[PDB]
Amino acid sequence: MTKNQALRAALDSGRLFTAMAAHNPLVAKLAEQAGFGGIWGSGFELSASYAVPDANILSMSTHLEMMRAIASTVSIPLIADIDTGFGNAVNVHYVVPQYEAAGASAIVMEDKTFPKDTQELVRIEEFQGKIAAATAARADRDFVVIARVEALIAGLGQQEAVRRGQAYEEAGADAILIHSRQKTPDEILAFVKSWPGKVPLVLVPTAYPQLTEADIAALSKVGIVIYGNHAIRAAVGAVREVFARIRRDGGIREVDAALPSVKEIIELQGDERMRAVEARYLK
Amino acid sequence: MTKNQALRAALDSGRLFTAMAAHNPLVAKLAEQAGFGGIWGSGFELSASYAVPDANILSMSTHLEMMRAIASTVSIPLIADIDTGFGNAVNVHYVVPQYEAAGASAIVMEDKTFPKDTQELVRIEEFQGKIAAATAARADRDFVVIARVEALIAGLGQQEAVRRGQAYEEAGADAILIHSRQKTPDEILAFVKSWPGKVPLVLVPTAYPQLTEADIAALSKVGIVIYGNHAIRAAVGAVREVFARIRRDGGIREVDAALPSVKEIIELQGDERMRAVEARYLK
Amino acid sequence: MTKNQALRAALDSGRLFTAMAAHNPLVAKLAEQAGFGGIWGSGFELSASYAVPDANILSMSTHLEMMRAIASTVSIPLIADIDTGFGNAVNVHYVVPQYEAAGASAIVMEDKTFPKDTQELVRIEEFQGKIAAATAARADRDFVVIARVEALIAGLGQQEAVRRGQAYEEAGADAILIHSRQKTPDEILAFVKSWPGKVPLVLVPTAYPQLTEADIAALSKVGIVIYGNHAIRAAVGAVREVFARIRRDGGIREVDAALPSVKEIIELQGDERMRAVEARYLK
Amino acid sequence: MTKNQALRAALDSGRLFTAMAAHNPLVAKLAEQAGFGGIWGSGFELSASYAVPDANILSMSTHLEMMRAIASTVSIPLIADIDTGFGNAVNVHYVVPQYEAAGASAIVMEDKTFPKDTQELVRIEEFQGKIAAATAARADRDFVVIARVEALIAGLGQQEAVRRGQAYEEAGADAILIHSRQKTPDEILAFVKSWPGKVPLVLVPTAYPQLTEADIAALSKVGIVIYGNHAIRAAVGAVREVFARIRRDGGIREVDAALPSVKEIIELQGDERMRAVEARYLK
Ligand SMILES: O[C@@H]1[C@@H](O)[C@@H](O)OC[C@H]1O
Ligand SMILES: O[C@@H]1[C@@H](O)[C@@H](O)OC[C@H]1O
Ligand SMILES: O[C@@H]1[C@@H](O)[C@@H](O)OC[C@H]1O
Ligand SMILES: O[C@@H]1[C@@H](O)[C@@H](O)OC[C@H]1O
Ligand SMILES: O=C([O-])C(=O)[O-]
Ligand SMILES: O=C([O-])C(=O)[O-]
Ligand SMILES: O=C([O-])C(=O)[O-]
Ligand SMILES: O=C([O-])C(=O)[O-]
Ligand SMILES: [Cl-]
Ligand SMILES: [Cl-]
Ligand SMILES: [Cl-]
Ligand SMILES: [Cl-]
Ligand SMILES: [Mg+2]
Ligand SMILES: [Mg+2]
Ligand SMILES: [Mg+2]
Ligand SMILES: [Mg+2]
Ligand code: NA
Ligand code: NA
Ligand code: NA
Ligand code: NA
Repeated sequence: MTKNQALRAALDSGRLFTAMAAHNPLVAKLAEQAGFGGIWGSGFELSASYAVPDANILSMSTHLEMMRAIASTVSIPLIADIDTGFGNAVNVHYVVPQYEAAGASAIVMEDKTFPKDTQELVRIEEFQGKIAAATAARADRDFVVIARVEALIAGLGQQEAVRRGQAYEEAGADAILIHSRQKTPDEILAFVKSWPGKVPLVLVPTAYPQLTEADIAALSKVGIVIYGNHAIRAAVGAVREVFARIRRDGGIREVDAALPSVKEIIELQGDERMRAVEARYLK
Repeated sequence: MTKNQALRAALDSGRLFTAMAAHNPLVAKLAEQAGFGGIWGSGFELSASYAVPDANILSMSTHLEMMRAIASTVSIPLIADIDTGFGNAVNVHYVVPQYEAAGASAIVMEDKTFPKDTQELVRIEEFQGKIAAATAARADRDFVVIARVEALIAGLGQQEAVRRGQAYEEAGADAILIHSRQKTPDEILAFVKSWPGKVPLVLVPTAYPQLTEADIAALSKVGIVIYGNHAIRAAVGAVREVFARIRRDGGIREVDAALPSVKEIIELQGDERMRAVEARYLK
Repeated sequence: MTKNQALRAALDSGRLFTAMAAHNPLVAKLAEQAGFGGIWGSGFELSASYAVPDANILSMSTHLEMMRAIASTVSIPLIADIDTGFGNAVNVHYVVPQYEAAGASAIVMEDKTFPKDTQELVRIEEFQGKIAAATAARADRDFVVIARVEALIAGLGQQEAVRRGQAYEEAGADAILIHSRQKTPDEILAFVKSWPGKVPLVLVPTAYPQLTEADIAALSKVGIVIYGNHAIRAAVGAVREVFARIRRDGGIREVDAALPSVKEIIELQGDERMRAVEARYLK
Repeated sequence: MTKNQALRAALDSGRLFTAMAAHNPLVAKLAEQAGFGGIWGSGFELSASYAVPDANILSMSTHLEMMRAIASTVSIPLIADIDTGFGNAVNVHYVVPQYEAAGASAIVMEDKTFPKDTQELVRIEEFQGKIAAATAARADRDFVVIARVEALIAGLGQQEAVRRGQAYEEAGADAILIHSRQKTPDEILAFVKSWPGKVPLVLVPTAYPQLTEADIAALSKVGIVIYGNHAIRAAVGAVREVFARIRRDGGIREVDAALPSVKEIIELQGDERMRAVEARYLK
């Protein structure tokens, strides 16, 4: 079963699929080993690892090559964040095939205008055209196109958010990712209740840690839950703490015992496989 | 004062310079903020972040571009690990100028043969030629060339290790990095005592957490101490733990409070600077 | 004298500076050897060499790395085509320092909106902000910022074209590149006559081969003439012809004599330098 | 029929397959349009386009990404030059899957030692192990592994050249590429006559333009003829000539008529396809 079939099977079966953010292949491997359903190739986490704002500063190829390296490391589906498609429908058309060829099983594209000005969203018809270009360019029909509706964030209201969602589904979107920045999950939950479309919803509840997977499973219309930036946050917290301890203690004497050993990193690099290759082919 | 002058000033002054491993620019920024003297652009940490063995599997350009991204983020000197120079003296000659142009203040090159066979080290004269090619290719004489002696690891003994160190210094090496895999730091300390050369020594005491910076400062001949892989180890430990907690709890309800906030990552991405640029130029 | 000083000296002296398009470093080296004043790092020629449309399909990093490779090969100034700045003023701010660090002595940025819709140009004030962000981000004040006015191409008329030119110069543009698609050079020449600003003009007269350098030197207000796509055209013509001859003749028997020899390519690769490095450092 | 099946079908059918060198996708497209059977992703042509010696100076990723861009442009098989495998059998194992995933239908790997010293070839058994690692790592059994024997160039004689060829075929090589630097094709033809193996031979007769395809078809044992560097030579000759004419004439007045038009380059960039995408999806 291909990774694309696996993703599709999850969406079609009604199971709740979980995806975790990853800013490099090692983190993606740890996510797979932890049991998540898929990897989220987050633009926010990649730009954060590079210490640059998440505002289309990183090159498209830096993200695309990272997607390729992650997909060649894990056996679970990869969902790629392609922001606004790096341009208009023509750019979308040329970019989607490269993400599919890099091994991603899905892309997430949002309806925000690019670049930011001093409208917040692109016209409904313009975005429908971008979604249609994405589904036209894919080679494997199992490849998934997810349209991200930013109407709530833009402060446009629930009625406009549902209208865009329905228009994107009409254009060929396989799932709709709806996002909220409200303090409470009231807004998001009201959208889910009102959602009239046939395709599944995708939530990124980073702003609402109180919404557990059990709470989300209770929402039959949601097919995917994404943990949007927890890997980079976990890494920053531990690195910052270990660096401060080394500088306070003037060394690694107290900190070494608590860290994973060098041998554990070498195993995560796939040393066992390398050992078999060396044993059978280094002659 | 340029980063290269800063590094040189540290070596020449007699202060003990500390450098921390970094596998991406964010980690490098956290190292700078923590107070380390320099960043170590570790090939072991970069290959580990890609989940591939540290055996010249990653492309030279993947490491070189990472060095460029780290140097454009931090204000402290960057020491680049270039393994065996990606070839012979001709390759060294073409590669060193690219690392210098990427912003690194020093390179570390070791005398192991490449690629591994089924001798362990290259001939003394061959390596002298590689060091000479490195110092000939550098543009800024302040740029530092560090020769890494692997004779102890190769099991060749102390006398051969000192002989190579002296031969590399004669060829132009600005510092000698000596490494041991022995369980106890006895071997390393005996080498330091016996070292007759004029240039400073560089230690990577990952195998001896008991050797503190105070213990190393007591070794007048050592000018640099490098923490070789603690960033990737710290990151792996926290990521693996947070991923397991999310999967055990079926969500981020218990884990979110402990993590650095999204706002802290956005500040680390340099949002303040981005805010000034937006305020003054988005019109 | 730095490449940036060289460019500046040309602009300030009143000499007419010539720049030739190059899609790779070899072509750039041939341009230098032929005697041109500078290299034009054409987005049209790079996208053509990749067989993709010149419509922001290539990644910014593919062009930036090509600029780096060209600047490390030639000793004459490189003028980089950065299209619309890969975004708004914030993107311009983050991108310009990378082009300067790659070795380019100037960038050319145009006032077209990106991406294309189904207004043609961005507002005058928005572009002024992008030019100001570019000149604020440069480190070396000798680095040159050239603003390309597309008002004539957009069919907006001469009065609006001059107004934008003056507004961009007010925002800090060091030169104004004005372009025409009219069949005859009447439109372009009328703009030059009317130009009231103090900075030099830049012409890309690809559409008017009848306008010679002597004709352009006669235009005191023009400081740079760029040959926009002749390298890729020359290469396509000869390659296509040699390929057809080989397939017609069933071999290279008739064609080999006319081609430059393998020895000539090896010299262009800088074999002599490589021979000195081998002789002095391979030991 | 996949590109790999197409290549295999050519080798198995007994037809003589022709492959032309290409240093970028545009040249590769022109080769396809001219009628060649396949593209040769020459390391010599790519390093020449970058104005650097063909001595493993370019990064492996620079060549691999170029292979990816060429394969996504042409519909005919691509044969990738991977030099000595970028290391030993372990490196070969990690590299081959990346070339296959980039779209190449075959790789060519030679038995020279890397890097050059002050033996010329690696031991027969070491190379057999590298070939075995290559055929073990490929996913599609149709993917072709070509072993290049440099024994004649090394001055080791015909008997040793045939012995290596047979040993590499025993290790799994699908074809043997044999090369000569002798002035006359006597040496090469004698090798072909003596060749006792079952797999086809591959010739790169750049040094013998007198050996036509008809002469090679007459050699039943040769299954592929590669034109090794004619694209870069043709391009250099025309570019150098057009640049000299522009500088002599002080303009493009005399040269423009002879060049392919801008409209022809735009068609080669695939503008027609872009026009359909714009018409159907830009809304
Ligand atoms: O080879 C893969 C292994 O590394 C892991 O990810 O589990 C599934 C496999 O297909
Ligand atoms: O701009 C730099 C700042 O970001 C930090 O790293 O401290 C020193 C500065 O030069
Ligand atoms: O080294 C350079 C040489 O290669 C050429 O381009 O002419 C000027 C020099 O600075
Ligand atoms: O789409 C391809 C076309 O562009 C050309 O190369 O011929 C064969 C096709 O498969
Ligand atoms: O980048 C992300 O993680 C996102 O878009 O949610
Ligand atoms: O890669 C490293 O960190 C090293 O070489 O010590
Ligand atoms: O790309 C070019 O050559 C241009 O913009 O003129
Ligand atoms: O690089 C080449 O073209 C070769 O190896 O023949
Ligand atoms: Cl990372
Ligand atoms: Cl990374
Ligand atoms: Cl090219
Ligand atoms: Cl190229
Ligand atoms: Mg994102
Ligand atoms: Mg290392
Ligand atoms: Mg352009
Ligand atoms: Mg080659
Ligand atoms: Na990263
Ligand atoms: Na990394
Ligand atoms: Na090119
Ligand atoms: Na090229």
